[PDB]
Formats: sequence, structure tokens, C-alpha cells
Amino acid sequence: LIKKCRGHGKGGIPSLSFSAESNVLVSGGLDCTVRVWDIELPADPN
Amino acid sequence: ERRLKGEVMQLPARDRRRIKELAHNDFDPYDALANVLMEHALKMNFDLEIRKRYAQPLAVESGEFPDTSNIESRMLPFCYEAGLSSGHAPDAAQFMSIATETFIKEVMSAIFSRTRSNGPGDSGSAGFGLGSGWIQTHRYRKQLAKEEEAFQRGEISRDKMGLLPVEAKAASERGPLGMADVRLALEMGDCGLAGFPVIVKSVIYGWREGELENWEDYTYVDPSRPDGIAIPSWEGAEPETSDLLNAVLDSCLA
Amino acid sequence: VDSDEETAAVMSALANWNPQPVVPQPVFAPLKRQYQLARLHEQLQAATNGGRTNIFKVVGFG
Amino acid sequence: DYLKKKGFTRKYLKAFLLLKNWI
Amino acid sequence: RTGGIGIPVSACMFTFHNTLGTVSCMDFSNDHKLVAVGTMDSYIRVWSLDGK
Amino acid sequence: GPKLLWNPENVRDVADALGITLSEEPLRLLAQDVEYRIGQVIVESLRFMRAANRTTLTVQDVSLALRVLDVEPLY
Amino acid sequence: RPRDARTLELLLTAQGVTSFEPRVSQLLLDFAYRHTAAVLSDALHLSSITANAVALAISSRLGYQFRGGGGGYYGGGGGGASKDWMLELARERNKVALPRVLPSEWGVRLPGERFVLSGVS
Amino acid sequence: ASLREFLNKMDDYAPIIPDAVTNYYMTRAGLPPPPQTDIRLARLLALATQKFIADIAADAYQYSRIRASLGIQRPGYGGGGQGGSQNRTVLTMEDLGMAVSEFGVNVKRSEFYR
Amino acid sequence: PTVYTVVLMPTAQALHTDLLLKTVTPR
Amino acid sequence: TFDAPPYVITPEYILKKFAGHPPSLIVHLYQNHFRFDQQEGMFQYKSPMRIFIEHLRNRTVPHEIMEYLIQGGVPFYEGCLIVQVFDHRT
Repeated sequence: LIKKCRGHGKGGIPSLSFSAESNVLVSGGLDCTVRVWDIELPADPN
Repeated sequence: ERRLKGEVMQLPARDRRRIKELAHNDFDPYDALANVLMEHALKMNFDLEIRKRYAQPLAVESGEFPDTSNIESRMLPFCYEAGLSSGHAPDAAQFMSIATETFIKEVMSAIFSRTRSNGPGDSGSAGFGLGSGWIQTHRYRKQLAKEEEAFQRGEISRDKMGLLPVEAKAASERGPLGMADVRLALEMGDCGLAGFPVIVKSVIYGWREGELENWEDYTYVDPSRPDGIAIPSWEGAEPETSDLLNAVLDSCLA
Repeated sequence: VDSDEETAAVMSALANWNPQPVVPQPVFAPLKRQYQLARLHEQLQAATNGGRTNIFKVVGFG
Repeated sequence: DYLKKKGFTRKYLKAFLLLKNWI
Repeated sequence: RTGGIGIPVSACMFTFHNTLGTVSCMDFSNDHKLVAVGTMDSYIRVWSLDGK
Repeated sequence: GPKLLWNPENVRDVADALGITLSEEPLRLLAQDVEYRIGQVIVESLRFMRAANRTTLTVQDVSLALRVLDVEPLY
Repeated sequence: RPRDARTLELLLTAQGVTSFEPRVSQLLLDFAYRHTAAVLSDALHLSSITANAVALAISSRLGYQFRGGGGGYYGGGGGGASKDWMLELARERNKVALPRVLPSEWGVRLPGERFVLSGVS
Repeated sequence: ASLREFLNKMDDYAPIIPDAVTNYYMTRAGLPPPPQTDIRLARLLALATQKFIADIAADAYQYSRIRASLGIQRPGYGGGGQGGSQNRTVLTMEDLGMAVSEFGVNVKRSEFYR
Repeated sequence: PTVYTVVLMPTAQALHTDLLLKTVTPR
Repeated sequence: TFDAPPYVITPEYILKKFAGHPPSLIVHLYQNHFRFDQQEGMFQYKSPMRIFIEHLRNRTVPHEIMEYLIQGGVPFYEGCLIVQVFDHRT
């Protein structure tokens, strides 16, 4: 397991999708929301 | 959440205590699975007669329909297993054989009624009498009525088995029972096999009848056609001695 | 009786419900397999003399 | 333990159409 | 890739009215031209996403 | 034995309807079995409900759950 | 609202269900009543009745229904077939080679003429 | 009787079940509506359904009449109100249950839920 | 007599049986 | 860490890699029976032990007697077995 995302409400996530280059993920849930996730966060500039 | 408190408190206190008592349950050790896993992994010696159950071959192994002798042989181990020291009544084997025969006859009759038509008539000595018969088409019914009327005048006579010419003609066409008929008849109902899931699953999971033989017959998608379907009209190293070893093993098995 | 505590306890108790069976649930398989397995196990018990003899030992290097 | 017990040692038409579609 | 934030994206929503809770599944064609929904009454309905 | 959510008094009432007298042990056994069966039915019904991307338990789901368990339908 | 009807409601609520349908709990209550009646009648016919009679009646009933539930490892759920038999069937089926296809037929072929809906109008 | 003549005469044997109900349940069971499926077939299926229901009703009435004139209704068929009005025959649950038990159905219930 | 040497390959049933036996073997 | 087998295992690779090691089993074939080296009795080709001959023909590990093999400590080589066959049948 690489990492766990969080934020969606309870009830389910019927579908998922990946960007063309496999760097962004979008999920729609039964709580009436659509969310976009960043697989790899940017490197901090210190 | 606010209404949850009211819904909970609407119950009497005794019921609330009964519900709260659940926390004392000793969870789910499911230790009862131990026996299942073990199974799947002066005085009389009652364990020497139970083991005889496996000596006699099964019906499928031999091909003989079970009879009084086989059932009589099979009875005793079951009785000893359950603790019936005395045994069984003298006249139980015949009863069991009759019951088995009746069950098989009922099942086979159930399968046949849903896939056959134009059975022998009810004029006499043939047909199904007071049982449940098959359907009859218009043309066959007309011909059967005409032949039954004629036979009373003596113009025509029955065959050796008592079938009039039309009935024998119809019976000529019918072929042997197959697996497609069984599969179709199992869609309508249970056919008496409600207690034998293994048989039904074996029927369902097998190859479709007539598929292994015609393993390379295909159609094609073509919307121009009426239906969209276009019908076409070390020692002894194995890598070198494998063949010889296989041949000798095949001869050994025979 | 603190209503909030009582309702929280009731909901927590219900959330962990897990009834237990009275008799084990059966498992089905063809008769032929069971009979063949029983015969093989009996024959092996006879051949190995109840496990007191190891007929699978090897001496030398073949 | 399990792994030790098992003895595990340690042609041109395509290009034509593409060019037409690009043109 | 260093610093900054994630990418911005848009979104178009297709809504279905008067279903009355008898929809079980959904799907879009690979090129987003048709949409099909399977209902609890055992039939399937296919639309055209542009109305043609 | 364990703690039962099903009250054995319902089992007692059903037995009374049939003119049967029950001791404590058979009553407890029957109540536990009925509890287990209700649990099984609920599991199947929730399976069917979740299979259709919903969070609302209707009567069709319970009917299907009964159908898969080979129980006589309720009309 | 009768008793056990406010308790089944809470039990279902505590497991995710965010809505309901009146007369569902009524259905469950009637099902429990019918199951109890059937089991009790069978037990009475078998044998005052001991616990052995009830156990035997339930064991006999389990022979042809209630072959489901959320059983896990070697629990007779999902049909009730044994895992070894299914492994045997899978081994037998997974032996043959995958069908041979050519690019000119990758998406247009169909099964034999005997297994298609040709001429059902 | 012949199938062809019966189908042709079906114009004179249209049941009382509307067409909308027939279309709805035919589509639920997996058959397209009349415009794609001969209306005669839909009418025939509706007629068969009507015959079945009529037979059930006749059996229920026969069961009810005999009971009319110990004296306690059988357990398991809870249902009813005050007892109706006048000396009219009332379709109660006991007659329906006894009638449909012949067809393989079971309509047992509970009386006092407690 | 002729002497041969062959190799037997494993399967999924073998692993299933191994785990099943390990489940019921007291330590 | 342990060396993992290739995608396809063949007799040549296993025999070569483990050459010079004792064979896993020894089997003697006669006209109508067979036995093991230290075994004193015999097995008939028609007896329940026909499964072993079938496995030998098909080159598959006999999972049915896994516990019996484990009791005897039979050696395994990368999960496989090496079997020596003596043909007194001819």
C-alpha cells in the first residue's frame, strides 16, 4: 500500500477514473460530491 | 442525530437492558470449525462393521441399478454408526428399493413432460391412462381421431406393441434424451432435485451439449442480414526418454 | 440515566451484533470423491501399519 | 519455514490514410 | 516538479429526472456519444448525449 | 449460552398457538436459531441493496434475498 | 409501533441504511413467525420434546434451503459447494488452450449456429 | 378446437384487464409491447391470467359458504375489523388462505405482534 | 532394468492442501 | 530472500541445478504391481493407489498423500519432486 486518501463521506464510491498520464484521480461518491486527488504531491522547496 | 435519541428512548428500560447485555457475549471464536477442518484434512467392536460400507462399489462405478442386495449390504453400517445395536427390520430392503424406484420414475417423468409432444393415444393398453400426458398438435390429433374411428370398423389393425400406424410413425422420430433437454427442464422447475445441489451444479457447469464435437463452427456479425448474423454455408533423463516412459506407463495402466 | 450515554451504549452494542449458529452449516461434494478418498486412506493405513513404518525412506543416492 | 521446507535455494495503406488525415 | 499546486479541471454534469429510484447502473460510450442506464424493471434505455 | 436479541416469549407464544409446552432449553435453542436466520436474511438483503448503488432498503431487495435462500415467498 | 419493530429498525440503522420502507419490519416478523411454526411442527412430529428433537429438525431443514449467508473460510455459503471440488473443476477447465484468433476476426465472430438467436420472430 | 381459429376469434374474447397493465408486466417479464408483438398474443395471455384468478375466486367463495350457518378461526390468518355490516359475505383472509393453499401458496401471518 | 528420472511440477491444489494442513497441526 | 523459479519450469533446469542430490522417491514397476524401496508389501495397478501412477503419467505432485509424505520427511526441490523408476516389468 502506497498511501491512503480521505475526505469522502460514508456511503460508497461507485466509480473512479485516472487521468491520461496517470497523475490525477477523480472519484464520485453517493454523498453528492466530486473530488480530485493528486497522486504525487509537489516536492517542497524548503 | 437529535431524533435518534428519541427513537432510542421510546423503548422500555427492560428492552434497553436486554440490548445492552449483548456486550458480554464472547465474540466469535468460531472454534466449531475445528471439527470441519479435521474432517476435511465383554464389548463389541462397532468400528469393524462400519468400515465395510466402502467395500461395495457404487452404482455409477459398476453400472448396475441398485437392488435389494446392494441396499441390504449398505443398511448395516448406517445403523451401527447411529447406535442401533439391534439392527434393522427383516423387510426393509424391499421397501427401500421400491421407494428408490418410485423416486427415479417420478423424476424421469417430470423431465419428459416438458420437452415431448404427440404421445401414444388413450385408446387402450397404451398411453398414460389416468396420469399426466403430453400435448397434442392439431394434425396429429386429427389423424389419431380418424385412425381410432377406422379401427372400430376392422379396416386397420394395431402393431405388435398395440400402437396404431400414426402412433408408431410419431414414435419413430423421437431420439434419445440428451443434456440440452435436462438443462431446459431445470429452468422451469426443480424436477424433484431440490435436495441434491451437486447434481444441478454438475449439469449447469458442464460443456454445452454438442460443443466439443463442433468446436470450430462460427458465425459472423453482419447487419445487412435480417438478424445481423451471417451464417457460413542423472540416468534415463526425461527430456530424451519421456516418450518411452510414457508408453510403458500407458501399457501399465491399460 | 444519562440519555446520551445510554443511547450511545445501545448503538455501540447493536453495531457489533454477530449471531452464532446452533448447528454447523453443511458442505456438499460428490459421493465418488469421498468413497475414493476413504478407500485410499484405509489402504495407506494398512500399508504403513498405522504410521509405525515409513515406506517412503530412501537409502543411498540412486 | 514453509519456503525452506519446499527446497527454495538462497502496411503502406495505413501510412497513406494517416497522411491524408493529417493533410 | 517542485512547488505550486495541483492542476485545475472542469466538469460537465448530466442529470436524469423522474427516475423514481429505479436506476441501477450507468455507462458512457468510449467517445461520449451515448449513455445507457439499467433499471429495476429489467429493461435498458439508450440515449444520445447530443439529442440527434 | 449466549445473549439473545430475540425474546424467547415470542417462541413461547407460537408454541402456545400450536398447543405445545416447551422447557427452557428447547426455547433457547429455537430463539437462537430464529435470530441466526434473521441475521442471514439481513445479510443477503444488504448484499442485494449494495449491488445496485443505493442506500435505501426496499421490499424488492428482501424478496430477492428470500428467493436466493429457497424460502417460500411472502405476498 | 410493536416491540422488536423498533429494535429491528435500530439494528438496520446501525449498519448503514439511511432510509427504509414501512412494512419491511412487518415482513421480517412474519418470516420469523412462519419459520418458527414450521420448525416446531417438524420437531413435534419427530418426537414433551427434548433439545435433540429441535436439533434434528433444524439439521433436516438445512438440507434443502438456507444455503447462503456470509460464511467465510470453509463456511457453507454462496451455494454450499466445497472448495476442493471447485478447484478440481477449475483445473479441468483451465487446461485447454485459448482460442486462436486473427486480427481480421477480432470483434466480429460469434458462437456456432446452434447457440445464437437466429430466426426467433 | 384449433389454435388458428381461436386466435382469429380472439376479437370476441378480450379480457377485462387493460392494455397498459399487460404492456407493463410483459415488459417486466421480458417481452416487448404489442406494437412489436401481435396484440392477439397479449390478449391471450391476459385471458389466461383472468381464468386463473376466476378459478381462485370461485374456490374462495366455495370455502367461505360452508363455514356459514369449537367455532374459532384457525391460527395464523390474522386480519379483519369489527366484523362487517349486515349479513353480507366478506372476503376475509382465512378463506383466501385456505383456497390458495391448494395452489402451492402460503399466506400465514401473526395476529398479535407484542 | 531400465532406469528413469523424472520431475513432478506443483499446482494450486498442493498449496491449498499445505495451508489447510498447517491450519490444523498443533504446535 | 530465496532464488525464484523461472516463468516455465522444465526437467532439465531442475535436474541440472540440483544434480548430485538424493532422489526424492524410488519406484519399482513389475508386471502387475509396484512398490517403494523400503516398502515390504506391494500395490496393485487396480487398487486405490492408481492415482500415483496417473500423477506420474501426467507429471503432477500427488496432493492427496501430502500429509503421508510430510510424515516421512520426503525432500522437495523448489517445490517439485525427483522420482527414480526401475522397470522390472519388461
